Amino acid sequence: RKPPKGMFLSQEDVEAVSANATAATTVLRQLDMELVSVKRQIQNIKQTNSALKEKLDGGIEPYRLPEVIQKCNARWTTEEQLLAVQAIRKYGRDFQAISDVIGNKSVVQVKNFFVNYRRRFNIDEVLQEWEAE
Amino acid sequence: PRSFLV
Amino acid sequence: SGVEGAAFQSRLPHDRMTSQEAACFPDIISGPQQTQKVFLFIRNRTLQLWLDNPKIQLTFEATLQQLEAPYNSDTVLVHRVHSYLERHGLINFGIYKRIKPLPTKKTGKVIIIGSGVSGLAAARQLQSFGMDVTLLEARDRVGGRVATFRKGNYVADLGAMVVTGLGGNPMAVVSKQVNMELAKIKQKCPLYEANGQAVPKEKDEMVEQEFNRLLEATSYLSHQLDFNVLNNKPVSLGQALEVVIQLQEKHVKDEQIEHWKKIVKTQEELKELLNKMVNLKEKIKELHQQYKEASEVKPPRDITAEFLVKSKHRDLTALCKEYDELAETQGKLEEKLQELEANPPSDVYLSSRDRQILDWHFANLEFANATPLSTLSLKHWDQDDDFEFTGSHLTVRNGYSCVPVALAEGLDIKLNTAVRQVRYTASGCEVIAVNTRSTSQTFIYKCDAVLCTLPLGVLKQQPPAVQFVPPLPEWKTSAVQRMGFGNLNKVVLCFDRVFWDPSVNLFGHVGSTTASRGELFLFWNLYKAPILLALVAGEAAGIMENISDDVIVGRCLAILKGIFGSSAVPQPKETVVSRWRADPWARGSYSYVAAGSSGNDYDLMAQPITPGPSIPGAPQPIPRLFFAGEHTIRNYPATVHGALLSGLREAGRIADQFLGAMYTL
Ligand SMILES: Cc1cc2nc3c(=O)[nH]c(=O)nc-3n(C[C@H](O)[C@H](O)[C@H](O)COP(=O)(O)OP(=O)(O)OC[C@H]3O[C@@H](n4cnc5c(N)ncnc54)[C@H](O)[C@@H]3O)c2cc1C
Repeated sequence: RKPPKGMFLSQEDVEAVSANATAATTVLRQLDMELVSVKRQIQNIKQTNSALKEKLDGGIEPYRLPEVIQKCNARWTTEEQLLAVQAIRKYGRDFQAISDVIGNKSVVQVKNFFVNYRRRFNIDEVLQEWEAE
Repeated sequence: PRSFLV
Repeated sequence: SGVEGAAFQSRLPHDRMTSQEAACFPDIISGPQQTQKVFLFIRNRTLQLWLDNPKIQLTFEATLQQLEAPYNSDTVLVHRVHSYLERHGLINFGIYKRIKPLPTKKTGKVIIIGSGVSGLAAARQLQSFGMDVTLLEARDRVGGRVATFRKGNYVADLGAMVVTGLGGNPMAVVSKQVNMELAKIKQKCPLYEANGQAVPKEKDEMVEQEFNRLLEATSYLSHQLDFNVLNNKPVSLGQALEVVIQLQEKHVKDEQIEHWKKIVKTQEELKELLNKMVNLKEKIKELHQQYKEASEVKPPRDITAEFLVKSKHRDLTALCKEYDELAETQGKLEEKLQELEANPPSDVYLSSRDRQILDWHFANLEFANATPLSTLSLKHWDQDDDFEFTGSHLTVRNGYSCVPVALAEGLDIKLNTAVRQVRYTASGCEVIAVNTRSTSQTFIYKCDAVLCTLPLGVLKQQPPAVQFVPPLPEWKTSAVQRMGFGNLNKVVLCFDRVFWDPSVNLFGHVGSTTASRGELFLFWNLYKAPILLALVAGEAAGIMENISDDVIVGRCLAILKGIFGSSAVPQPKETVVSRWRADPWARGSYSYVAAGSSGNDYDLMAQPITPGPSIPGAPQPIPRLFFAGEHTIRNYPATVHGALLSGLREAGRIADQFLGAMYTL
């Protein structure tokens, strides 16, 4: 029903190797060349990646900004309201980004702000101006 | 034949 | 066992009637199931009796004497059974004490060509049935392909050597009748490479395992895939082995290719990530400078200037978040590449050192079939498998010749008598022979029947060594050409001292090339005296025949020195080298199922020849020309027991023809 273990013999493979007088060595050469072709392609991309790794040397260490551990607040200072209006203009509906720009407002408070100061800060106009970009 | 196989 | 074991020992199913039995007892096998079981018991019990004591004749009287009810109630059934078993050499064959001294006068006359085992076996049977029998032997000795070298205390077989198990072997009976010293063969066979160094148990076991697996693979190719014809030519075993090896070398490459293909896919996936990381570290580098410039506007600042600082701060930490998640991915893929590159698939299928040790295993097979594997039939080379005996193989320690010589006792054997022509006609036969010494001194033999046990190689001779008048029919001659007759040689080395491992019966030698794998590839230590026996097989067998004894013994010592020490191997006192293909009375060693042949050809060979009538319009004549021999027995070819049985077979068929079958009624 099946070949022995560690022995590979498919109907197609037999026909391919016995197709002619030297189809045997032909098939084994095409795979010998395919192996060289793929082996040098490895070293090429290994060389390419080796160069790209040296350009990433140092990491992003001289570019990290320290942690600001500020605590959340309920009161909207005139300053914080103004930061918000500008954050909407630059980020749109991304409530997470806006929350980070302000620093002391939760993602839900940001959403509350959108409804609370809707008419006073013309948030409709501010959002449609954002869509123009 | 196979029989003689050492 | 008991009664059922006797049936097995006689190569018969204990609980079923054979085709031959159906012919002789058609009343029983077509009759009720009850009668059949009575028949079977009678048959089996009679066999047991003969087997339990094979050194005396078993008569009908003695048989009936030791039967129970209702098995001894029907005495004509018992008589029919006994006669049948006696006729076909199942009981009372070989060398036994005869109770009723031979019939006073003989009936019918048979000439038997050749006094090999098959000839001798048949002769004894025909004489047992009271017929005039004369054997014509070209050699100055009996036994033919059972040859035994004897000189001083040295005893070594140049021909047949091994009893291939006693379980169902007729030779088991013969060995109880003749003083045969049967010694078991120890399976272990240490190999030694060209240099003289032993092959480590690591390789030894894992090359042999591959060999056995390569064979099973060819069987799969043959039966399951039906790979049996290639460009009209029938596929050989050698062809199929090459095809299998190639496909195994192919798979090795297929594995390697898709392994490195796994590497490039990950390596090229890593390439894309590194580009993304470089482009992000570039934008981070820029964004930091912008945030820095924004913080140069010292407080107090208006809200847009404040927003700019806060904005660029958020934007930077967002891009720092991304880069760290990409450095996370980089670490995972970078070790996933150390994973795949750490465990590569197989480098090669077999090395040059491996392929040489595998060639020894091919040589072994080439010895067993006495032929290059390129000649064996893929489909049928092993067709006689199912009929192999049980038990360990043995060697005849006192020389195999002891058997033919024992069989030759009390028989009219004309030695040095080379049959030149066989003439057979409706009224009878004449055989024309000559004296091998003075070839002009001619003999003529008139007989009712000729039994031809000429070796297949002889029958193959071109131009014919024996002429048939009239010529043998197309169906017979085609069978002769189709069939394979192989070759295998032995080198006998007689020393004054045992320098080999006494507990090791046989040790191999691995040749340098495929072309010379058969050349002195195996050595036998079997005998009482210090004798080493070296085989020449495969393609090497035929070529070593054109080389002188000195050179052959040379290469033998060379090898043995390399294994045991260049000073531990003395000069051989006596040496013999067989040349079976050269031998005109053999023209080879034994038969093999050649590509384009089958087991059915062996049957064709056993089929007798019936001449045309003298007067046209006269009744269909009696069969006159009969064939026995190793090449006629489909289920036991190329062996002694096979020959033995073929002889018994024809003797039965001949006696049935000329003395009549009294047991069929
Ligand atoms: C090297 C070797 C090793 C073997 N080892 C084994 C083994 O281990 N086990 C095993 O079971 N079998 C073995 N065999 C096979 C076995 O020996 C034979 O199958 C068997 O002996 C053949 O018997 P036969 O009667 O059919 O042929 P033969 O024994 O050859 O009988 C035929 C006879 O006819 C004679 N003859 C030929 N031409 C003429 C003529 N023109 N006129 C008159 N007579 C003629 C021959 O001289 C010969 O005596 C081996 C064979 C060889 C060659």
